[PDB]
Amino acid sequence: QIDFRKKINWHRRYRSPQGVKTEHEILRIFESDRGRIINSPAIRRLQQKTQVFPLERNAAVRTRLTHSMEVQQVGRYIAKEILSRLKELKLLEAYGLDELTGPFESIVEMSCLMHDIGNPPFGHFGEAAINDWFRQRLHPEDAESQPLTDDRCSVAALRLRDGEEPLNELRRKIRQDLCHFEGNAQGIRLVHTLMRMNLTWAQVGGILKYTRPAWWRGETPETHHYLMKKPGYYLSEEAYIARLRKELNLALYSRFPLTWIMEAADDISYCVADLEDAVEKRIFTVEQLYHHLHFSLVVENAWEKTEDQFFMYLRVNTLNKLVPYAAQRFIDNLPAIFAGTFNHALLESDLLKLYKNVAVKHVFSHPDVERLELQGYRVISGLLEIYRPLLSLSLSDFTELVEKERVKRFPIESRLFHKLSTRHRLAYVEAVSKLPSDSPEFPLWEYYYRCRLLQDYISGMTDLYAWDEYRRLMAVE
Amino acid sequence: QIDFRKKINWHRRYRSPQGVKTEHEILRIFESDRGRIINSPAIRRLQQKTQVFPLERAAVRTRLTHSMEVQQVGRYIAKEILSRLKELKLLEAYGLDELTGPFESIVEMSCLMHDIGNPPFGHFGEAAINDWFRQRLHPEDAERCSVAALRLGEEPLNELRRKIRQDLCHFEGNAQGIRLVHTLMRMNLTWAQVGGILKYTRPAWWRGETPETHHYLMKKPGYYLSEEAYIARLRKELNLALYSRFPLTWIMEAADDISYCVADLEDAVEKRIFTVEQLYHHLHEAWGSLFSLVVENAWEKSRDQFFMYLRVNTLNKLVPYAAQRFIDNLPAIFAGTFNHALLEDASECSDLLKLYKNVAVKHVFSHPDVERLELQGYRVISGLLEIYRPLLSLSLSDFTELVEKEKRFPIESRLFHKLSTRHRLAYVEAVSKLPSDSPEFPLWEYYYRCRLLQDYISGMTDLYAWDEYRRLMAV
Ligand SMILES: Nc1nc2c(ncn2[C@@H]2O[C@H](COP(=O)(O)OP(=O)(O)OP(=O)(O)O)[C@@H](O)[C@H]2O)c(=O)[nH]1
Ligand SMILES: Nc1nc2c(ncn2[C@@H]2O[C@H](COP(=O)(O)OP(=O)(O)OP(=O)(O)O)[C@@H](O)[C@H]2O)c(=O)[nH]1
Ligand SMILES: [Mn+2]
Ligand SMILES: [Mn+2]
Repeated sequence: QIDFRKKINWHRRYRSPQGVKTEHEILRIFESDRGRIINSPAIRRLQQKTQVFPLERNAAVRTRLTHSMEVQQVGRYIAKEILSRLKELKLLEAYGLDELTGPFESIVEMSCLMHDIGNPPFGHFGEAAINDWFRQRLHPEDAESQPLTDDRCSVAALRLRDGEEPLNELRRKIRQDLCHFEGNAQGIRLVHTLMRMNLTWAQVGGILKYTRPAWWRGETPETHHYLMKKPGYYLSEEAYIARLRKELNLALYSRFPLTWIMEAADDISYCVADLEDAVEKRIFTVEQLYHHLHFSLVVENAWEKTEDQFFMYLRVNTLNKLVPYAAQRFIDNLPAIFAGTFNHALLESDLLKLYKNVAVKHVFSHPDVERLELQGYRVISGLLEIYRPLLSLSLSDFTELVEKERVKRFPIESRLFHKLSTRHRLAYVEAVSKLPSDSPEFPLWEYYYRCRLLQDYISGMTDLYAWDEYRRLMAVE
Repeated sequence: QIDFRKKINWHRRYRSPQGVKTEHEILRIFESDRGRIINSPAIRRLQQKTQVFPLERAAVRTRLTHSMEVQQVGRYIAKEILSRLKELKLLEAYGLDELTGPFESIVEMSCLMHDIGNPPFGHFGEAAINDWFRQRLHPEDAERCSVAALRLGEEPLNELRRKIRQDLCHFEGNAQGIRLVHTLMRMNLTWAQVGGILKYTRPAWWRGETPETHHYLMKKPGYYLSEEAYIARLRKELNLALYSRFPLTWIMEAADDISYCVADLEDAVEKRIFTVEQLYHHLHEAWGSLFSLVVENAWEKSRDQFFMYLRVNTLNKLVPYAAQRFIDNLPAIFAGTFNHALLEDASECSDLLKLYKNVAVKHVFSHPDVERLELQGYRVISGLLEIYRPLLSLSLSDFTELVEKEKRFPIESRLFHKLSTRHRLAYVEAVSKLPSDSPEFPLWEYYYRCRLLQDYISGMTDLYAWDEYRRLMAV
């Protein structure tokens, strides 16, 4: 049976609120989360990360922040609709939402704002660059089978030792997980291990969009084929997610009920924003666009009601038709959505597919846009190659470097090690300290956390900072 | 007597929603406003406009990130006012039982839009505009003016000259915000939403000494001579007395007062002007009291942890105080006549903020880098104005000819085209309305032509204004 008291969990991991709390008391807990997220540097960093078009000095353009802000509005509208409908259906009290009314819309809003928090500089091409670079170091293709003699993996510790070990399973997991960087998973890593935000279990649940472990090697089960689409969390966060699952009464590979809303909100916001920016950047006129789109109720109607006015009314019409649909879909499939087992999105739609198609054919295909995707990949690929010496080091050597911060045998490695943000470096120390040194899997775990350290640093950079750092360290600035 | 149904007005200026509406129907009206504002280019432009420190390559606050943080304080205050009103059983009594959401939504959007009308280099962009216009049409004399039409034998027409001369030298971001949401952006927001962004009630053209009764509300200019008619309708629509403020503005104001410096001290430590320790010391220098309760308490938890707990403590003391102040003075606040802020001087609470202001003034705003940017900004805007001076130099017939057939004026034409269509349209729209036969027609035209230029400049982002200066300087 459906009881949102069981899902909207107002407890925290560390220094947790306990006891019996008033409707107001619980409200203030969730309002504290809002403050944490809004005043977070991780969120301020988004105004420097780019959405589609590069950041200009004529930049009426959207950034990851302005877009995330617009998604937050869609999410609010959807949640507000789900609740207004549930109230009309007299189900609000029946589902336990009568007192958790505000936290419900607040969780959705903050999950929307945070939905792009772990994306790396250059987005899909920053992801590409990281995975491709790590793939060429520790070949995960080789670990799927039995320990091969020509194991291409360069990391001596991570090479599969010849029919000898179940320790080989850790190697498989480490090799695959490190080649499966995903912004979604990095977001969980970031909110927990890195930013140490200490959000409520319910708030963290909302940003777990996928349930596939990064290290996953097989083909996802038919039952959860959709929820396991992309990796949702890393091998480092395995334990955290395992508690989150317990705290939110989630089955294995089940999603948090509210995530379907943030997802739907994201689906609506996807292109419409970027077509508005394409007209601004002058790729085409509002007229030219109306032609490529060429349904009557949304697009034609908005054209009749010039530049800002068309998009203001395209957005309105789109929302006024899609928001109620998503809200209805959610209520209609609430049993499965509640269990976290529902294997579809709220909009599984043709109107959105139309916007996607026009944007793909005439905006994401633009030479300027495709030349930043090429450049971005070069930058991140370069950056990784610059810090390669840290991963090249032996455990004893790297350990020595972490201990007496400045080492004389390694001048370059020391200097590069200091470049890494203290927040990430701390997380390494903290994680590696927890492991038992005597353990045979200790060197395997250390290398994993050392790689994770580097991935954390790079993904943590803003688009511009990564570009600068590349040019500075290339000795061209 | 206090009935928020009368103040939370969900009607629009153009193609207005009409009739009897469900709680849900009214909700969707106010949610449409949110969408309009959030997806507005005027709001996206804020991430390019600077709050204190220059825009670097990143963790620093821009006008947008700050406005976003104010929005949170405003939400917290409004949410408190409503939780308290509910406990007092007054929610139904004040008509707020159904307008519960629009109440917190109006506060939130008025917070995001406080700063929207601010020109490129803030108080220095304001400075540059007013000083430039002051040296053209001397308003001191109307209580030297180069504009032949605007120079004062006799005439009551002279009163328009006085109004035009003072109004043009009294550019204010707050007033520009009203101009921008109405005439320029043409956002078609609800009357209630517009009410929330009218922070001051003084007409820009005002020359006298503000009446003692409204001395505070008339602190700075709240609206221009061009928006006179608009405000007159807004006043009617929101049942506001002359020079009275919208009830909810006191909340956005209080939210703004709290957010003021704390943000910038956090950024000063980031930019490495001082250490958290150095800061704790200067705060001590400036003063079991509120001080121990907020600052000392936050330092103990830490020795980001310091600022996280400074913010929390500050808010947990100030938010309920503001909420209480608002409920306590609700009759006057509702009438719009209340002549104080929610956190006014006397209070120990106000003194905590004054402390943050003092530390930031002495060690942050006084920073050479900060001051360099201020000097530079003034130079840019001053320069930019001087670049477009030829448009204001033109005779009415000549300028009119230019607006019509978009040859004798190559430079003026080209400069006229540089002006954003949105502002140029607003000029045409405004000047078209005026009766040509009228003797005050040339006076009105010049006013709108000047307003056109002020709109263009203030409309620029910090960076765009800097670029445009260097481009037009042929560098
Ligand atoms: N430059 C560029 N941008 C794109 C392209 N396709 C989509 N986008 C934009 O980039 C984003 C890509 O969306 P997703 O792939 O869903 O990104 P995401 O939501 O973080 O990924 P998921 O969370 O896994 O869905 C969208 O928000 C679009 O604005 C493309 O081919 N090129
Ligand atoms: N660079 C700089 N920034 C300052 C200084 N004093 C204040 N600020 C910043 O400017 C912001 C706004 O200051 P105000 O001009 O008083 O307020 P406002 O938001 O423009 O609105 P009103 O007071 O209603 O006109 C503060 O929150 C600070 O971030 C200063 O001397 N230099
Ligand atoms: Mn997105
Ligand atoms: Mn301010």
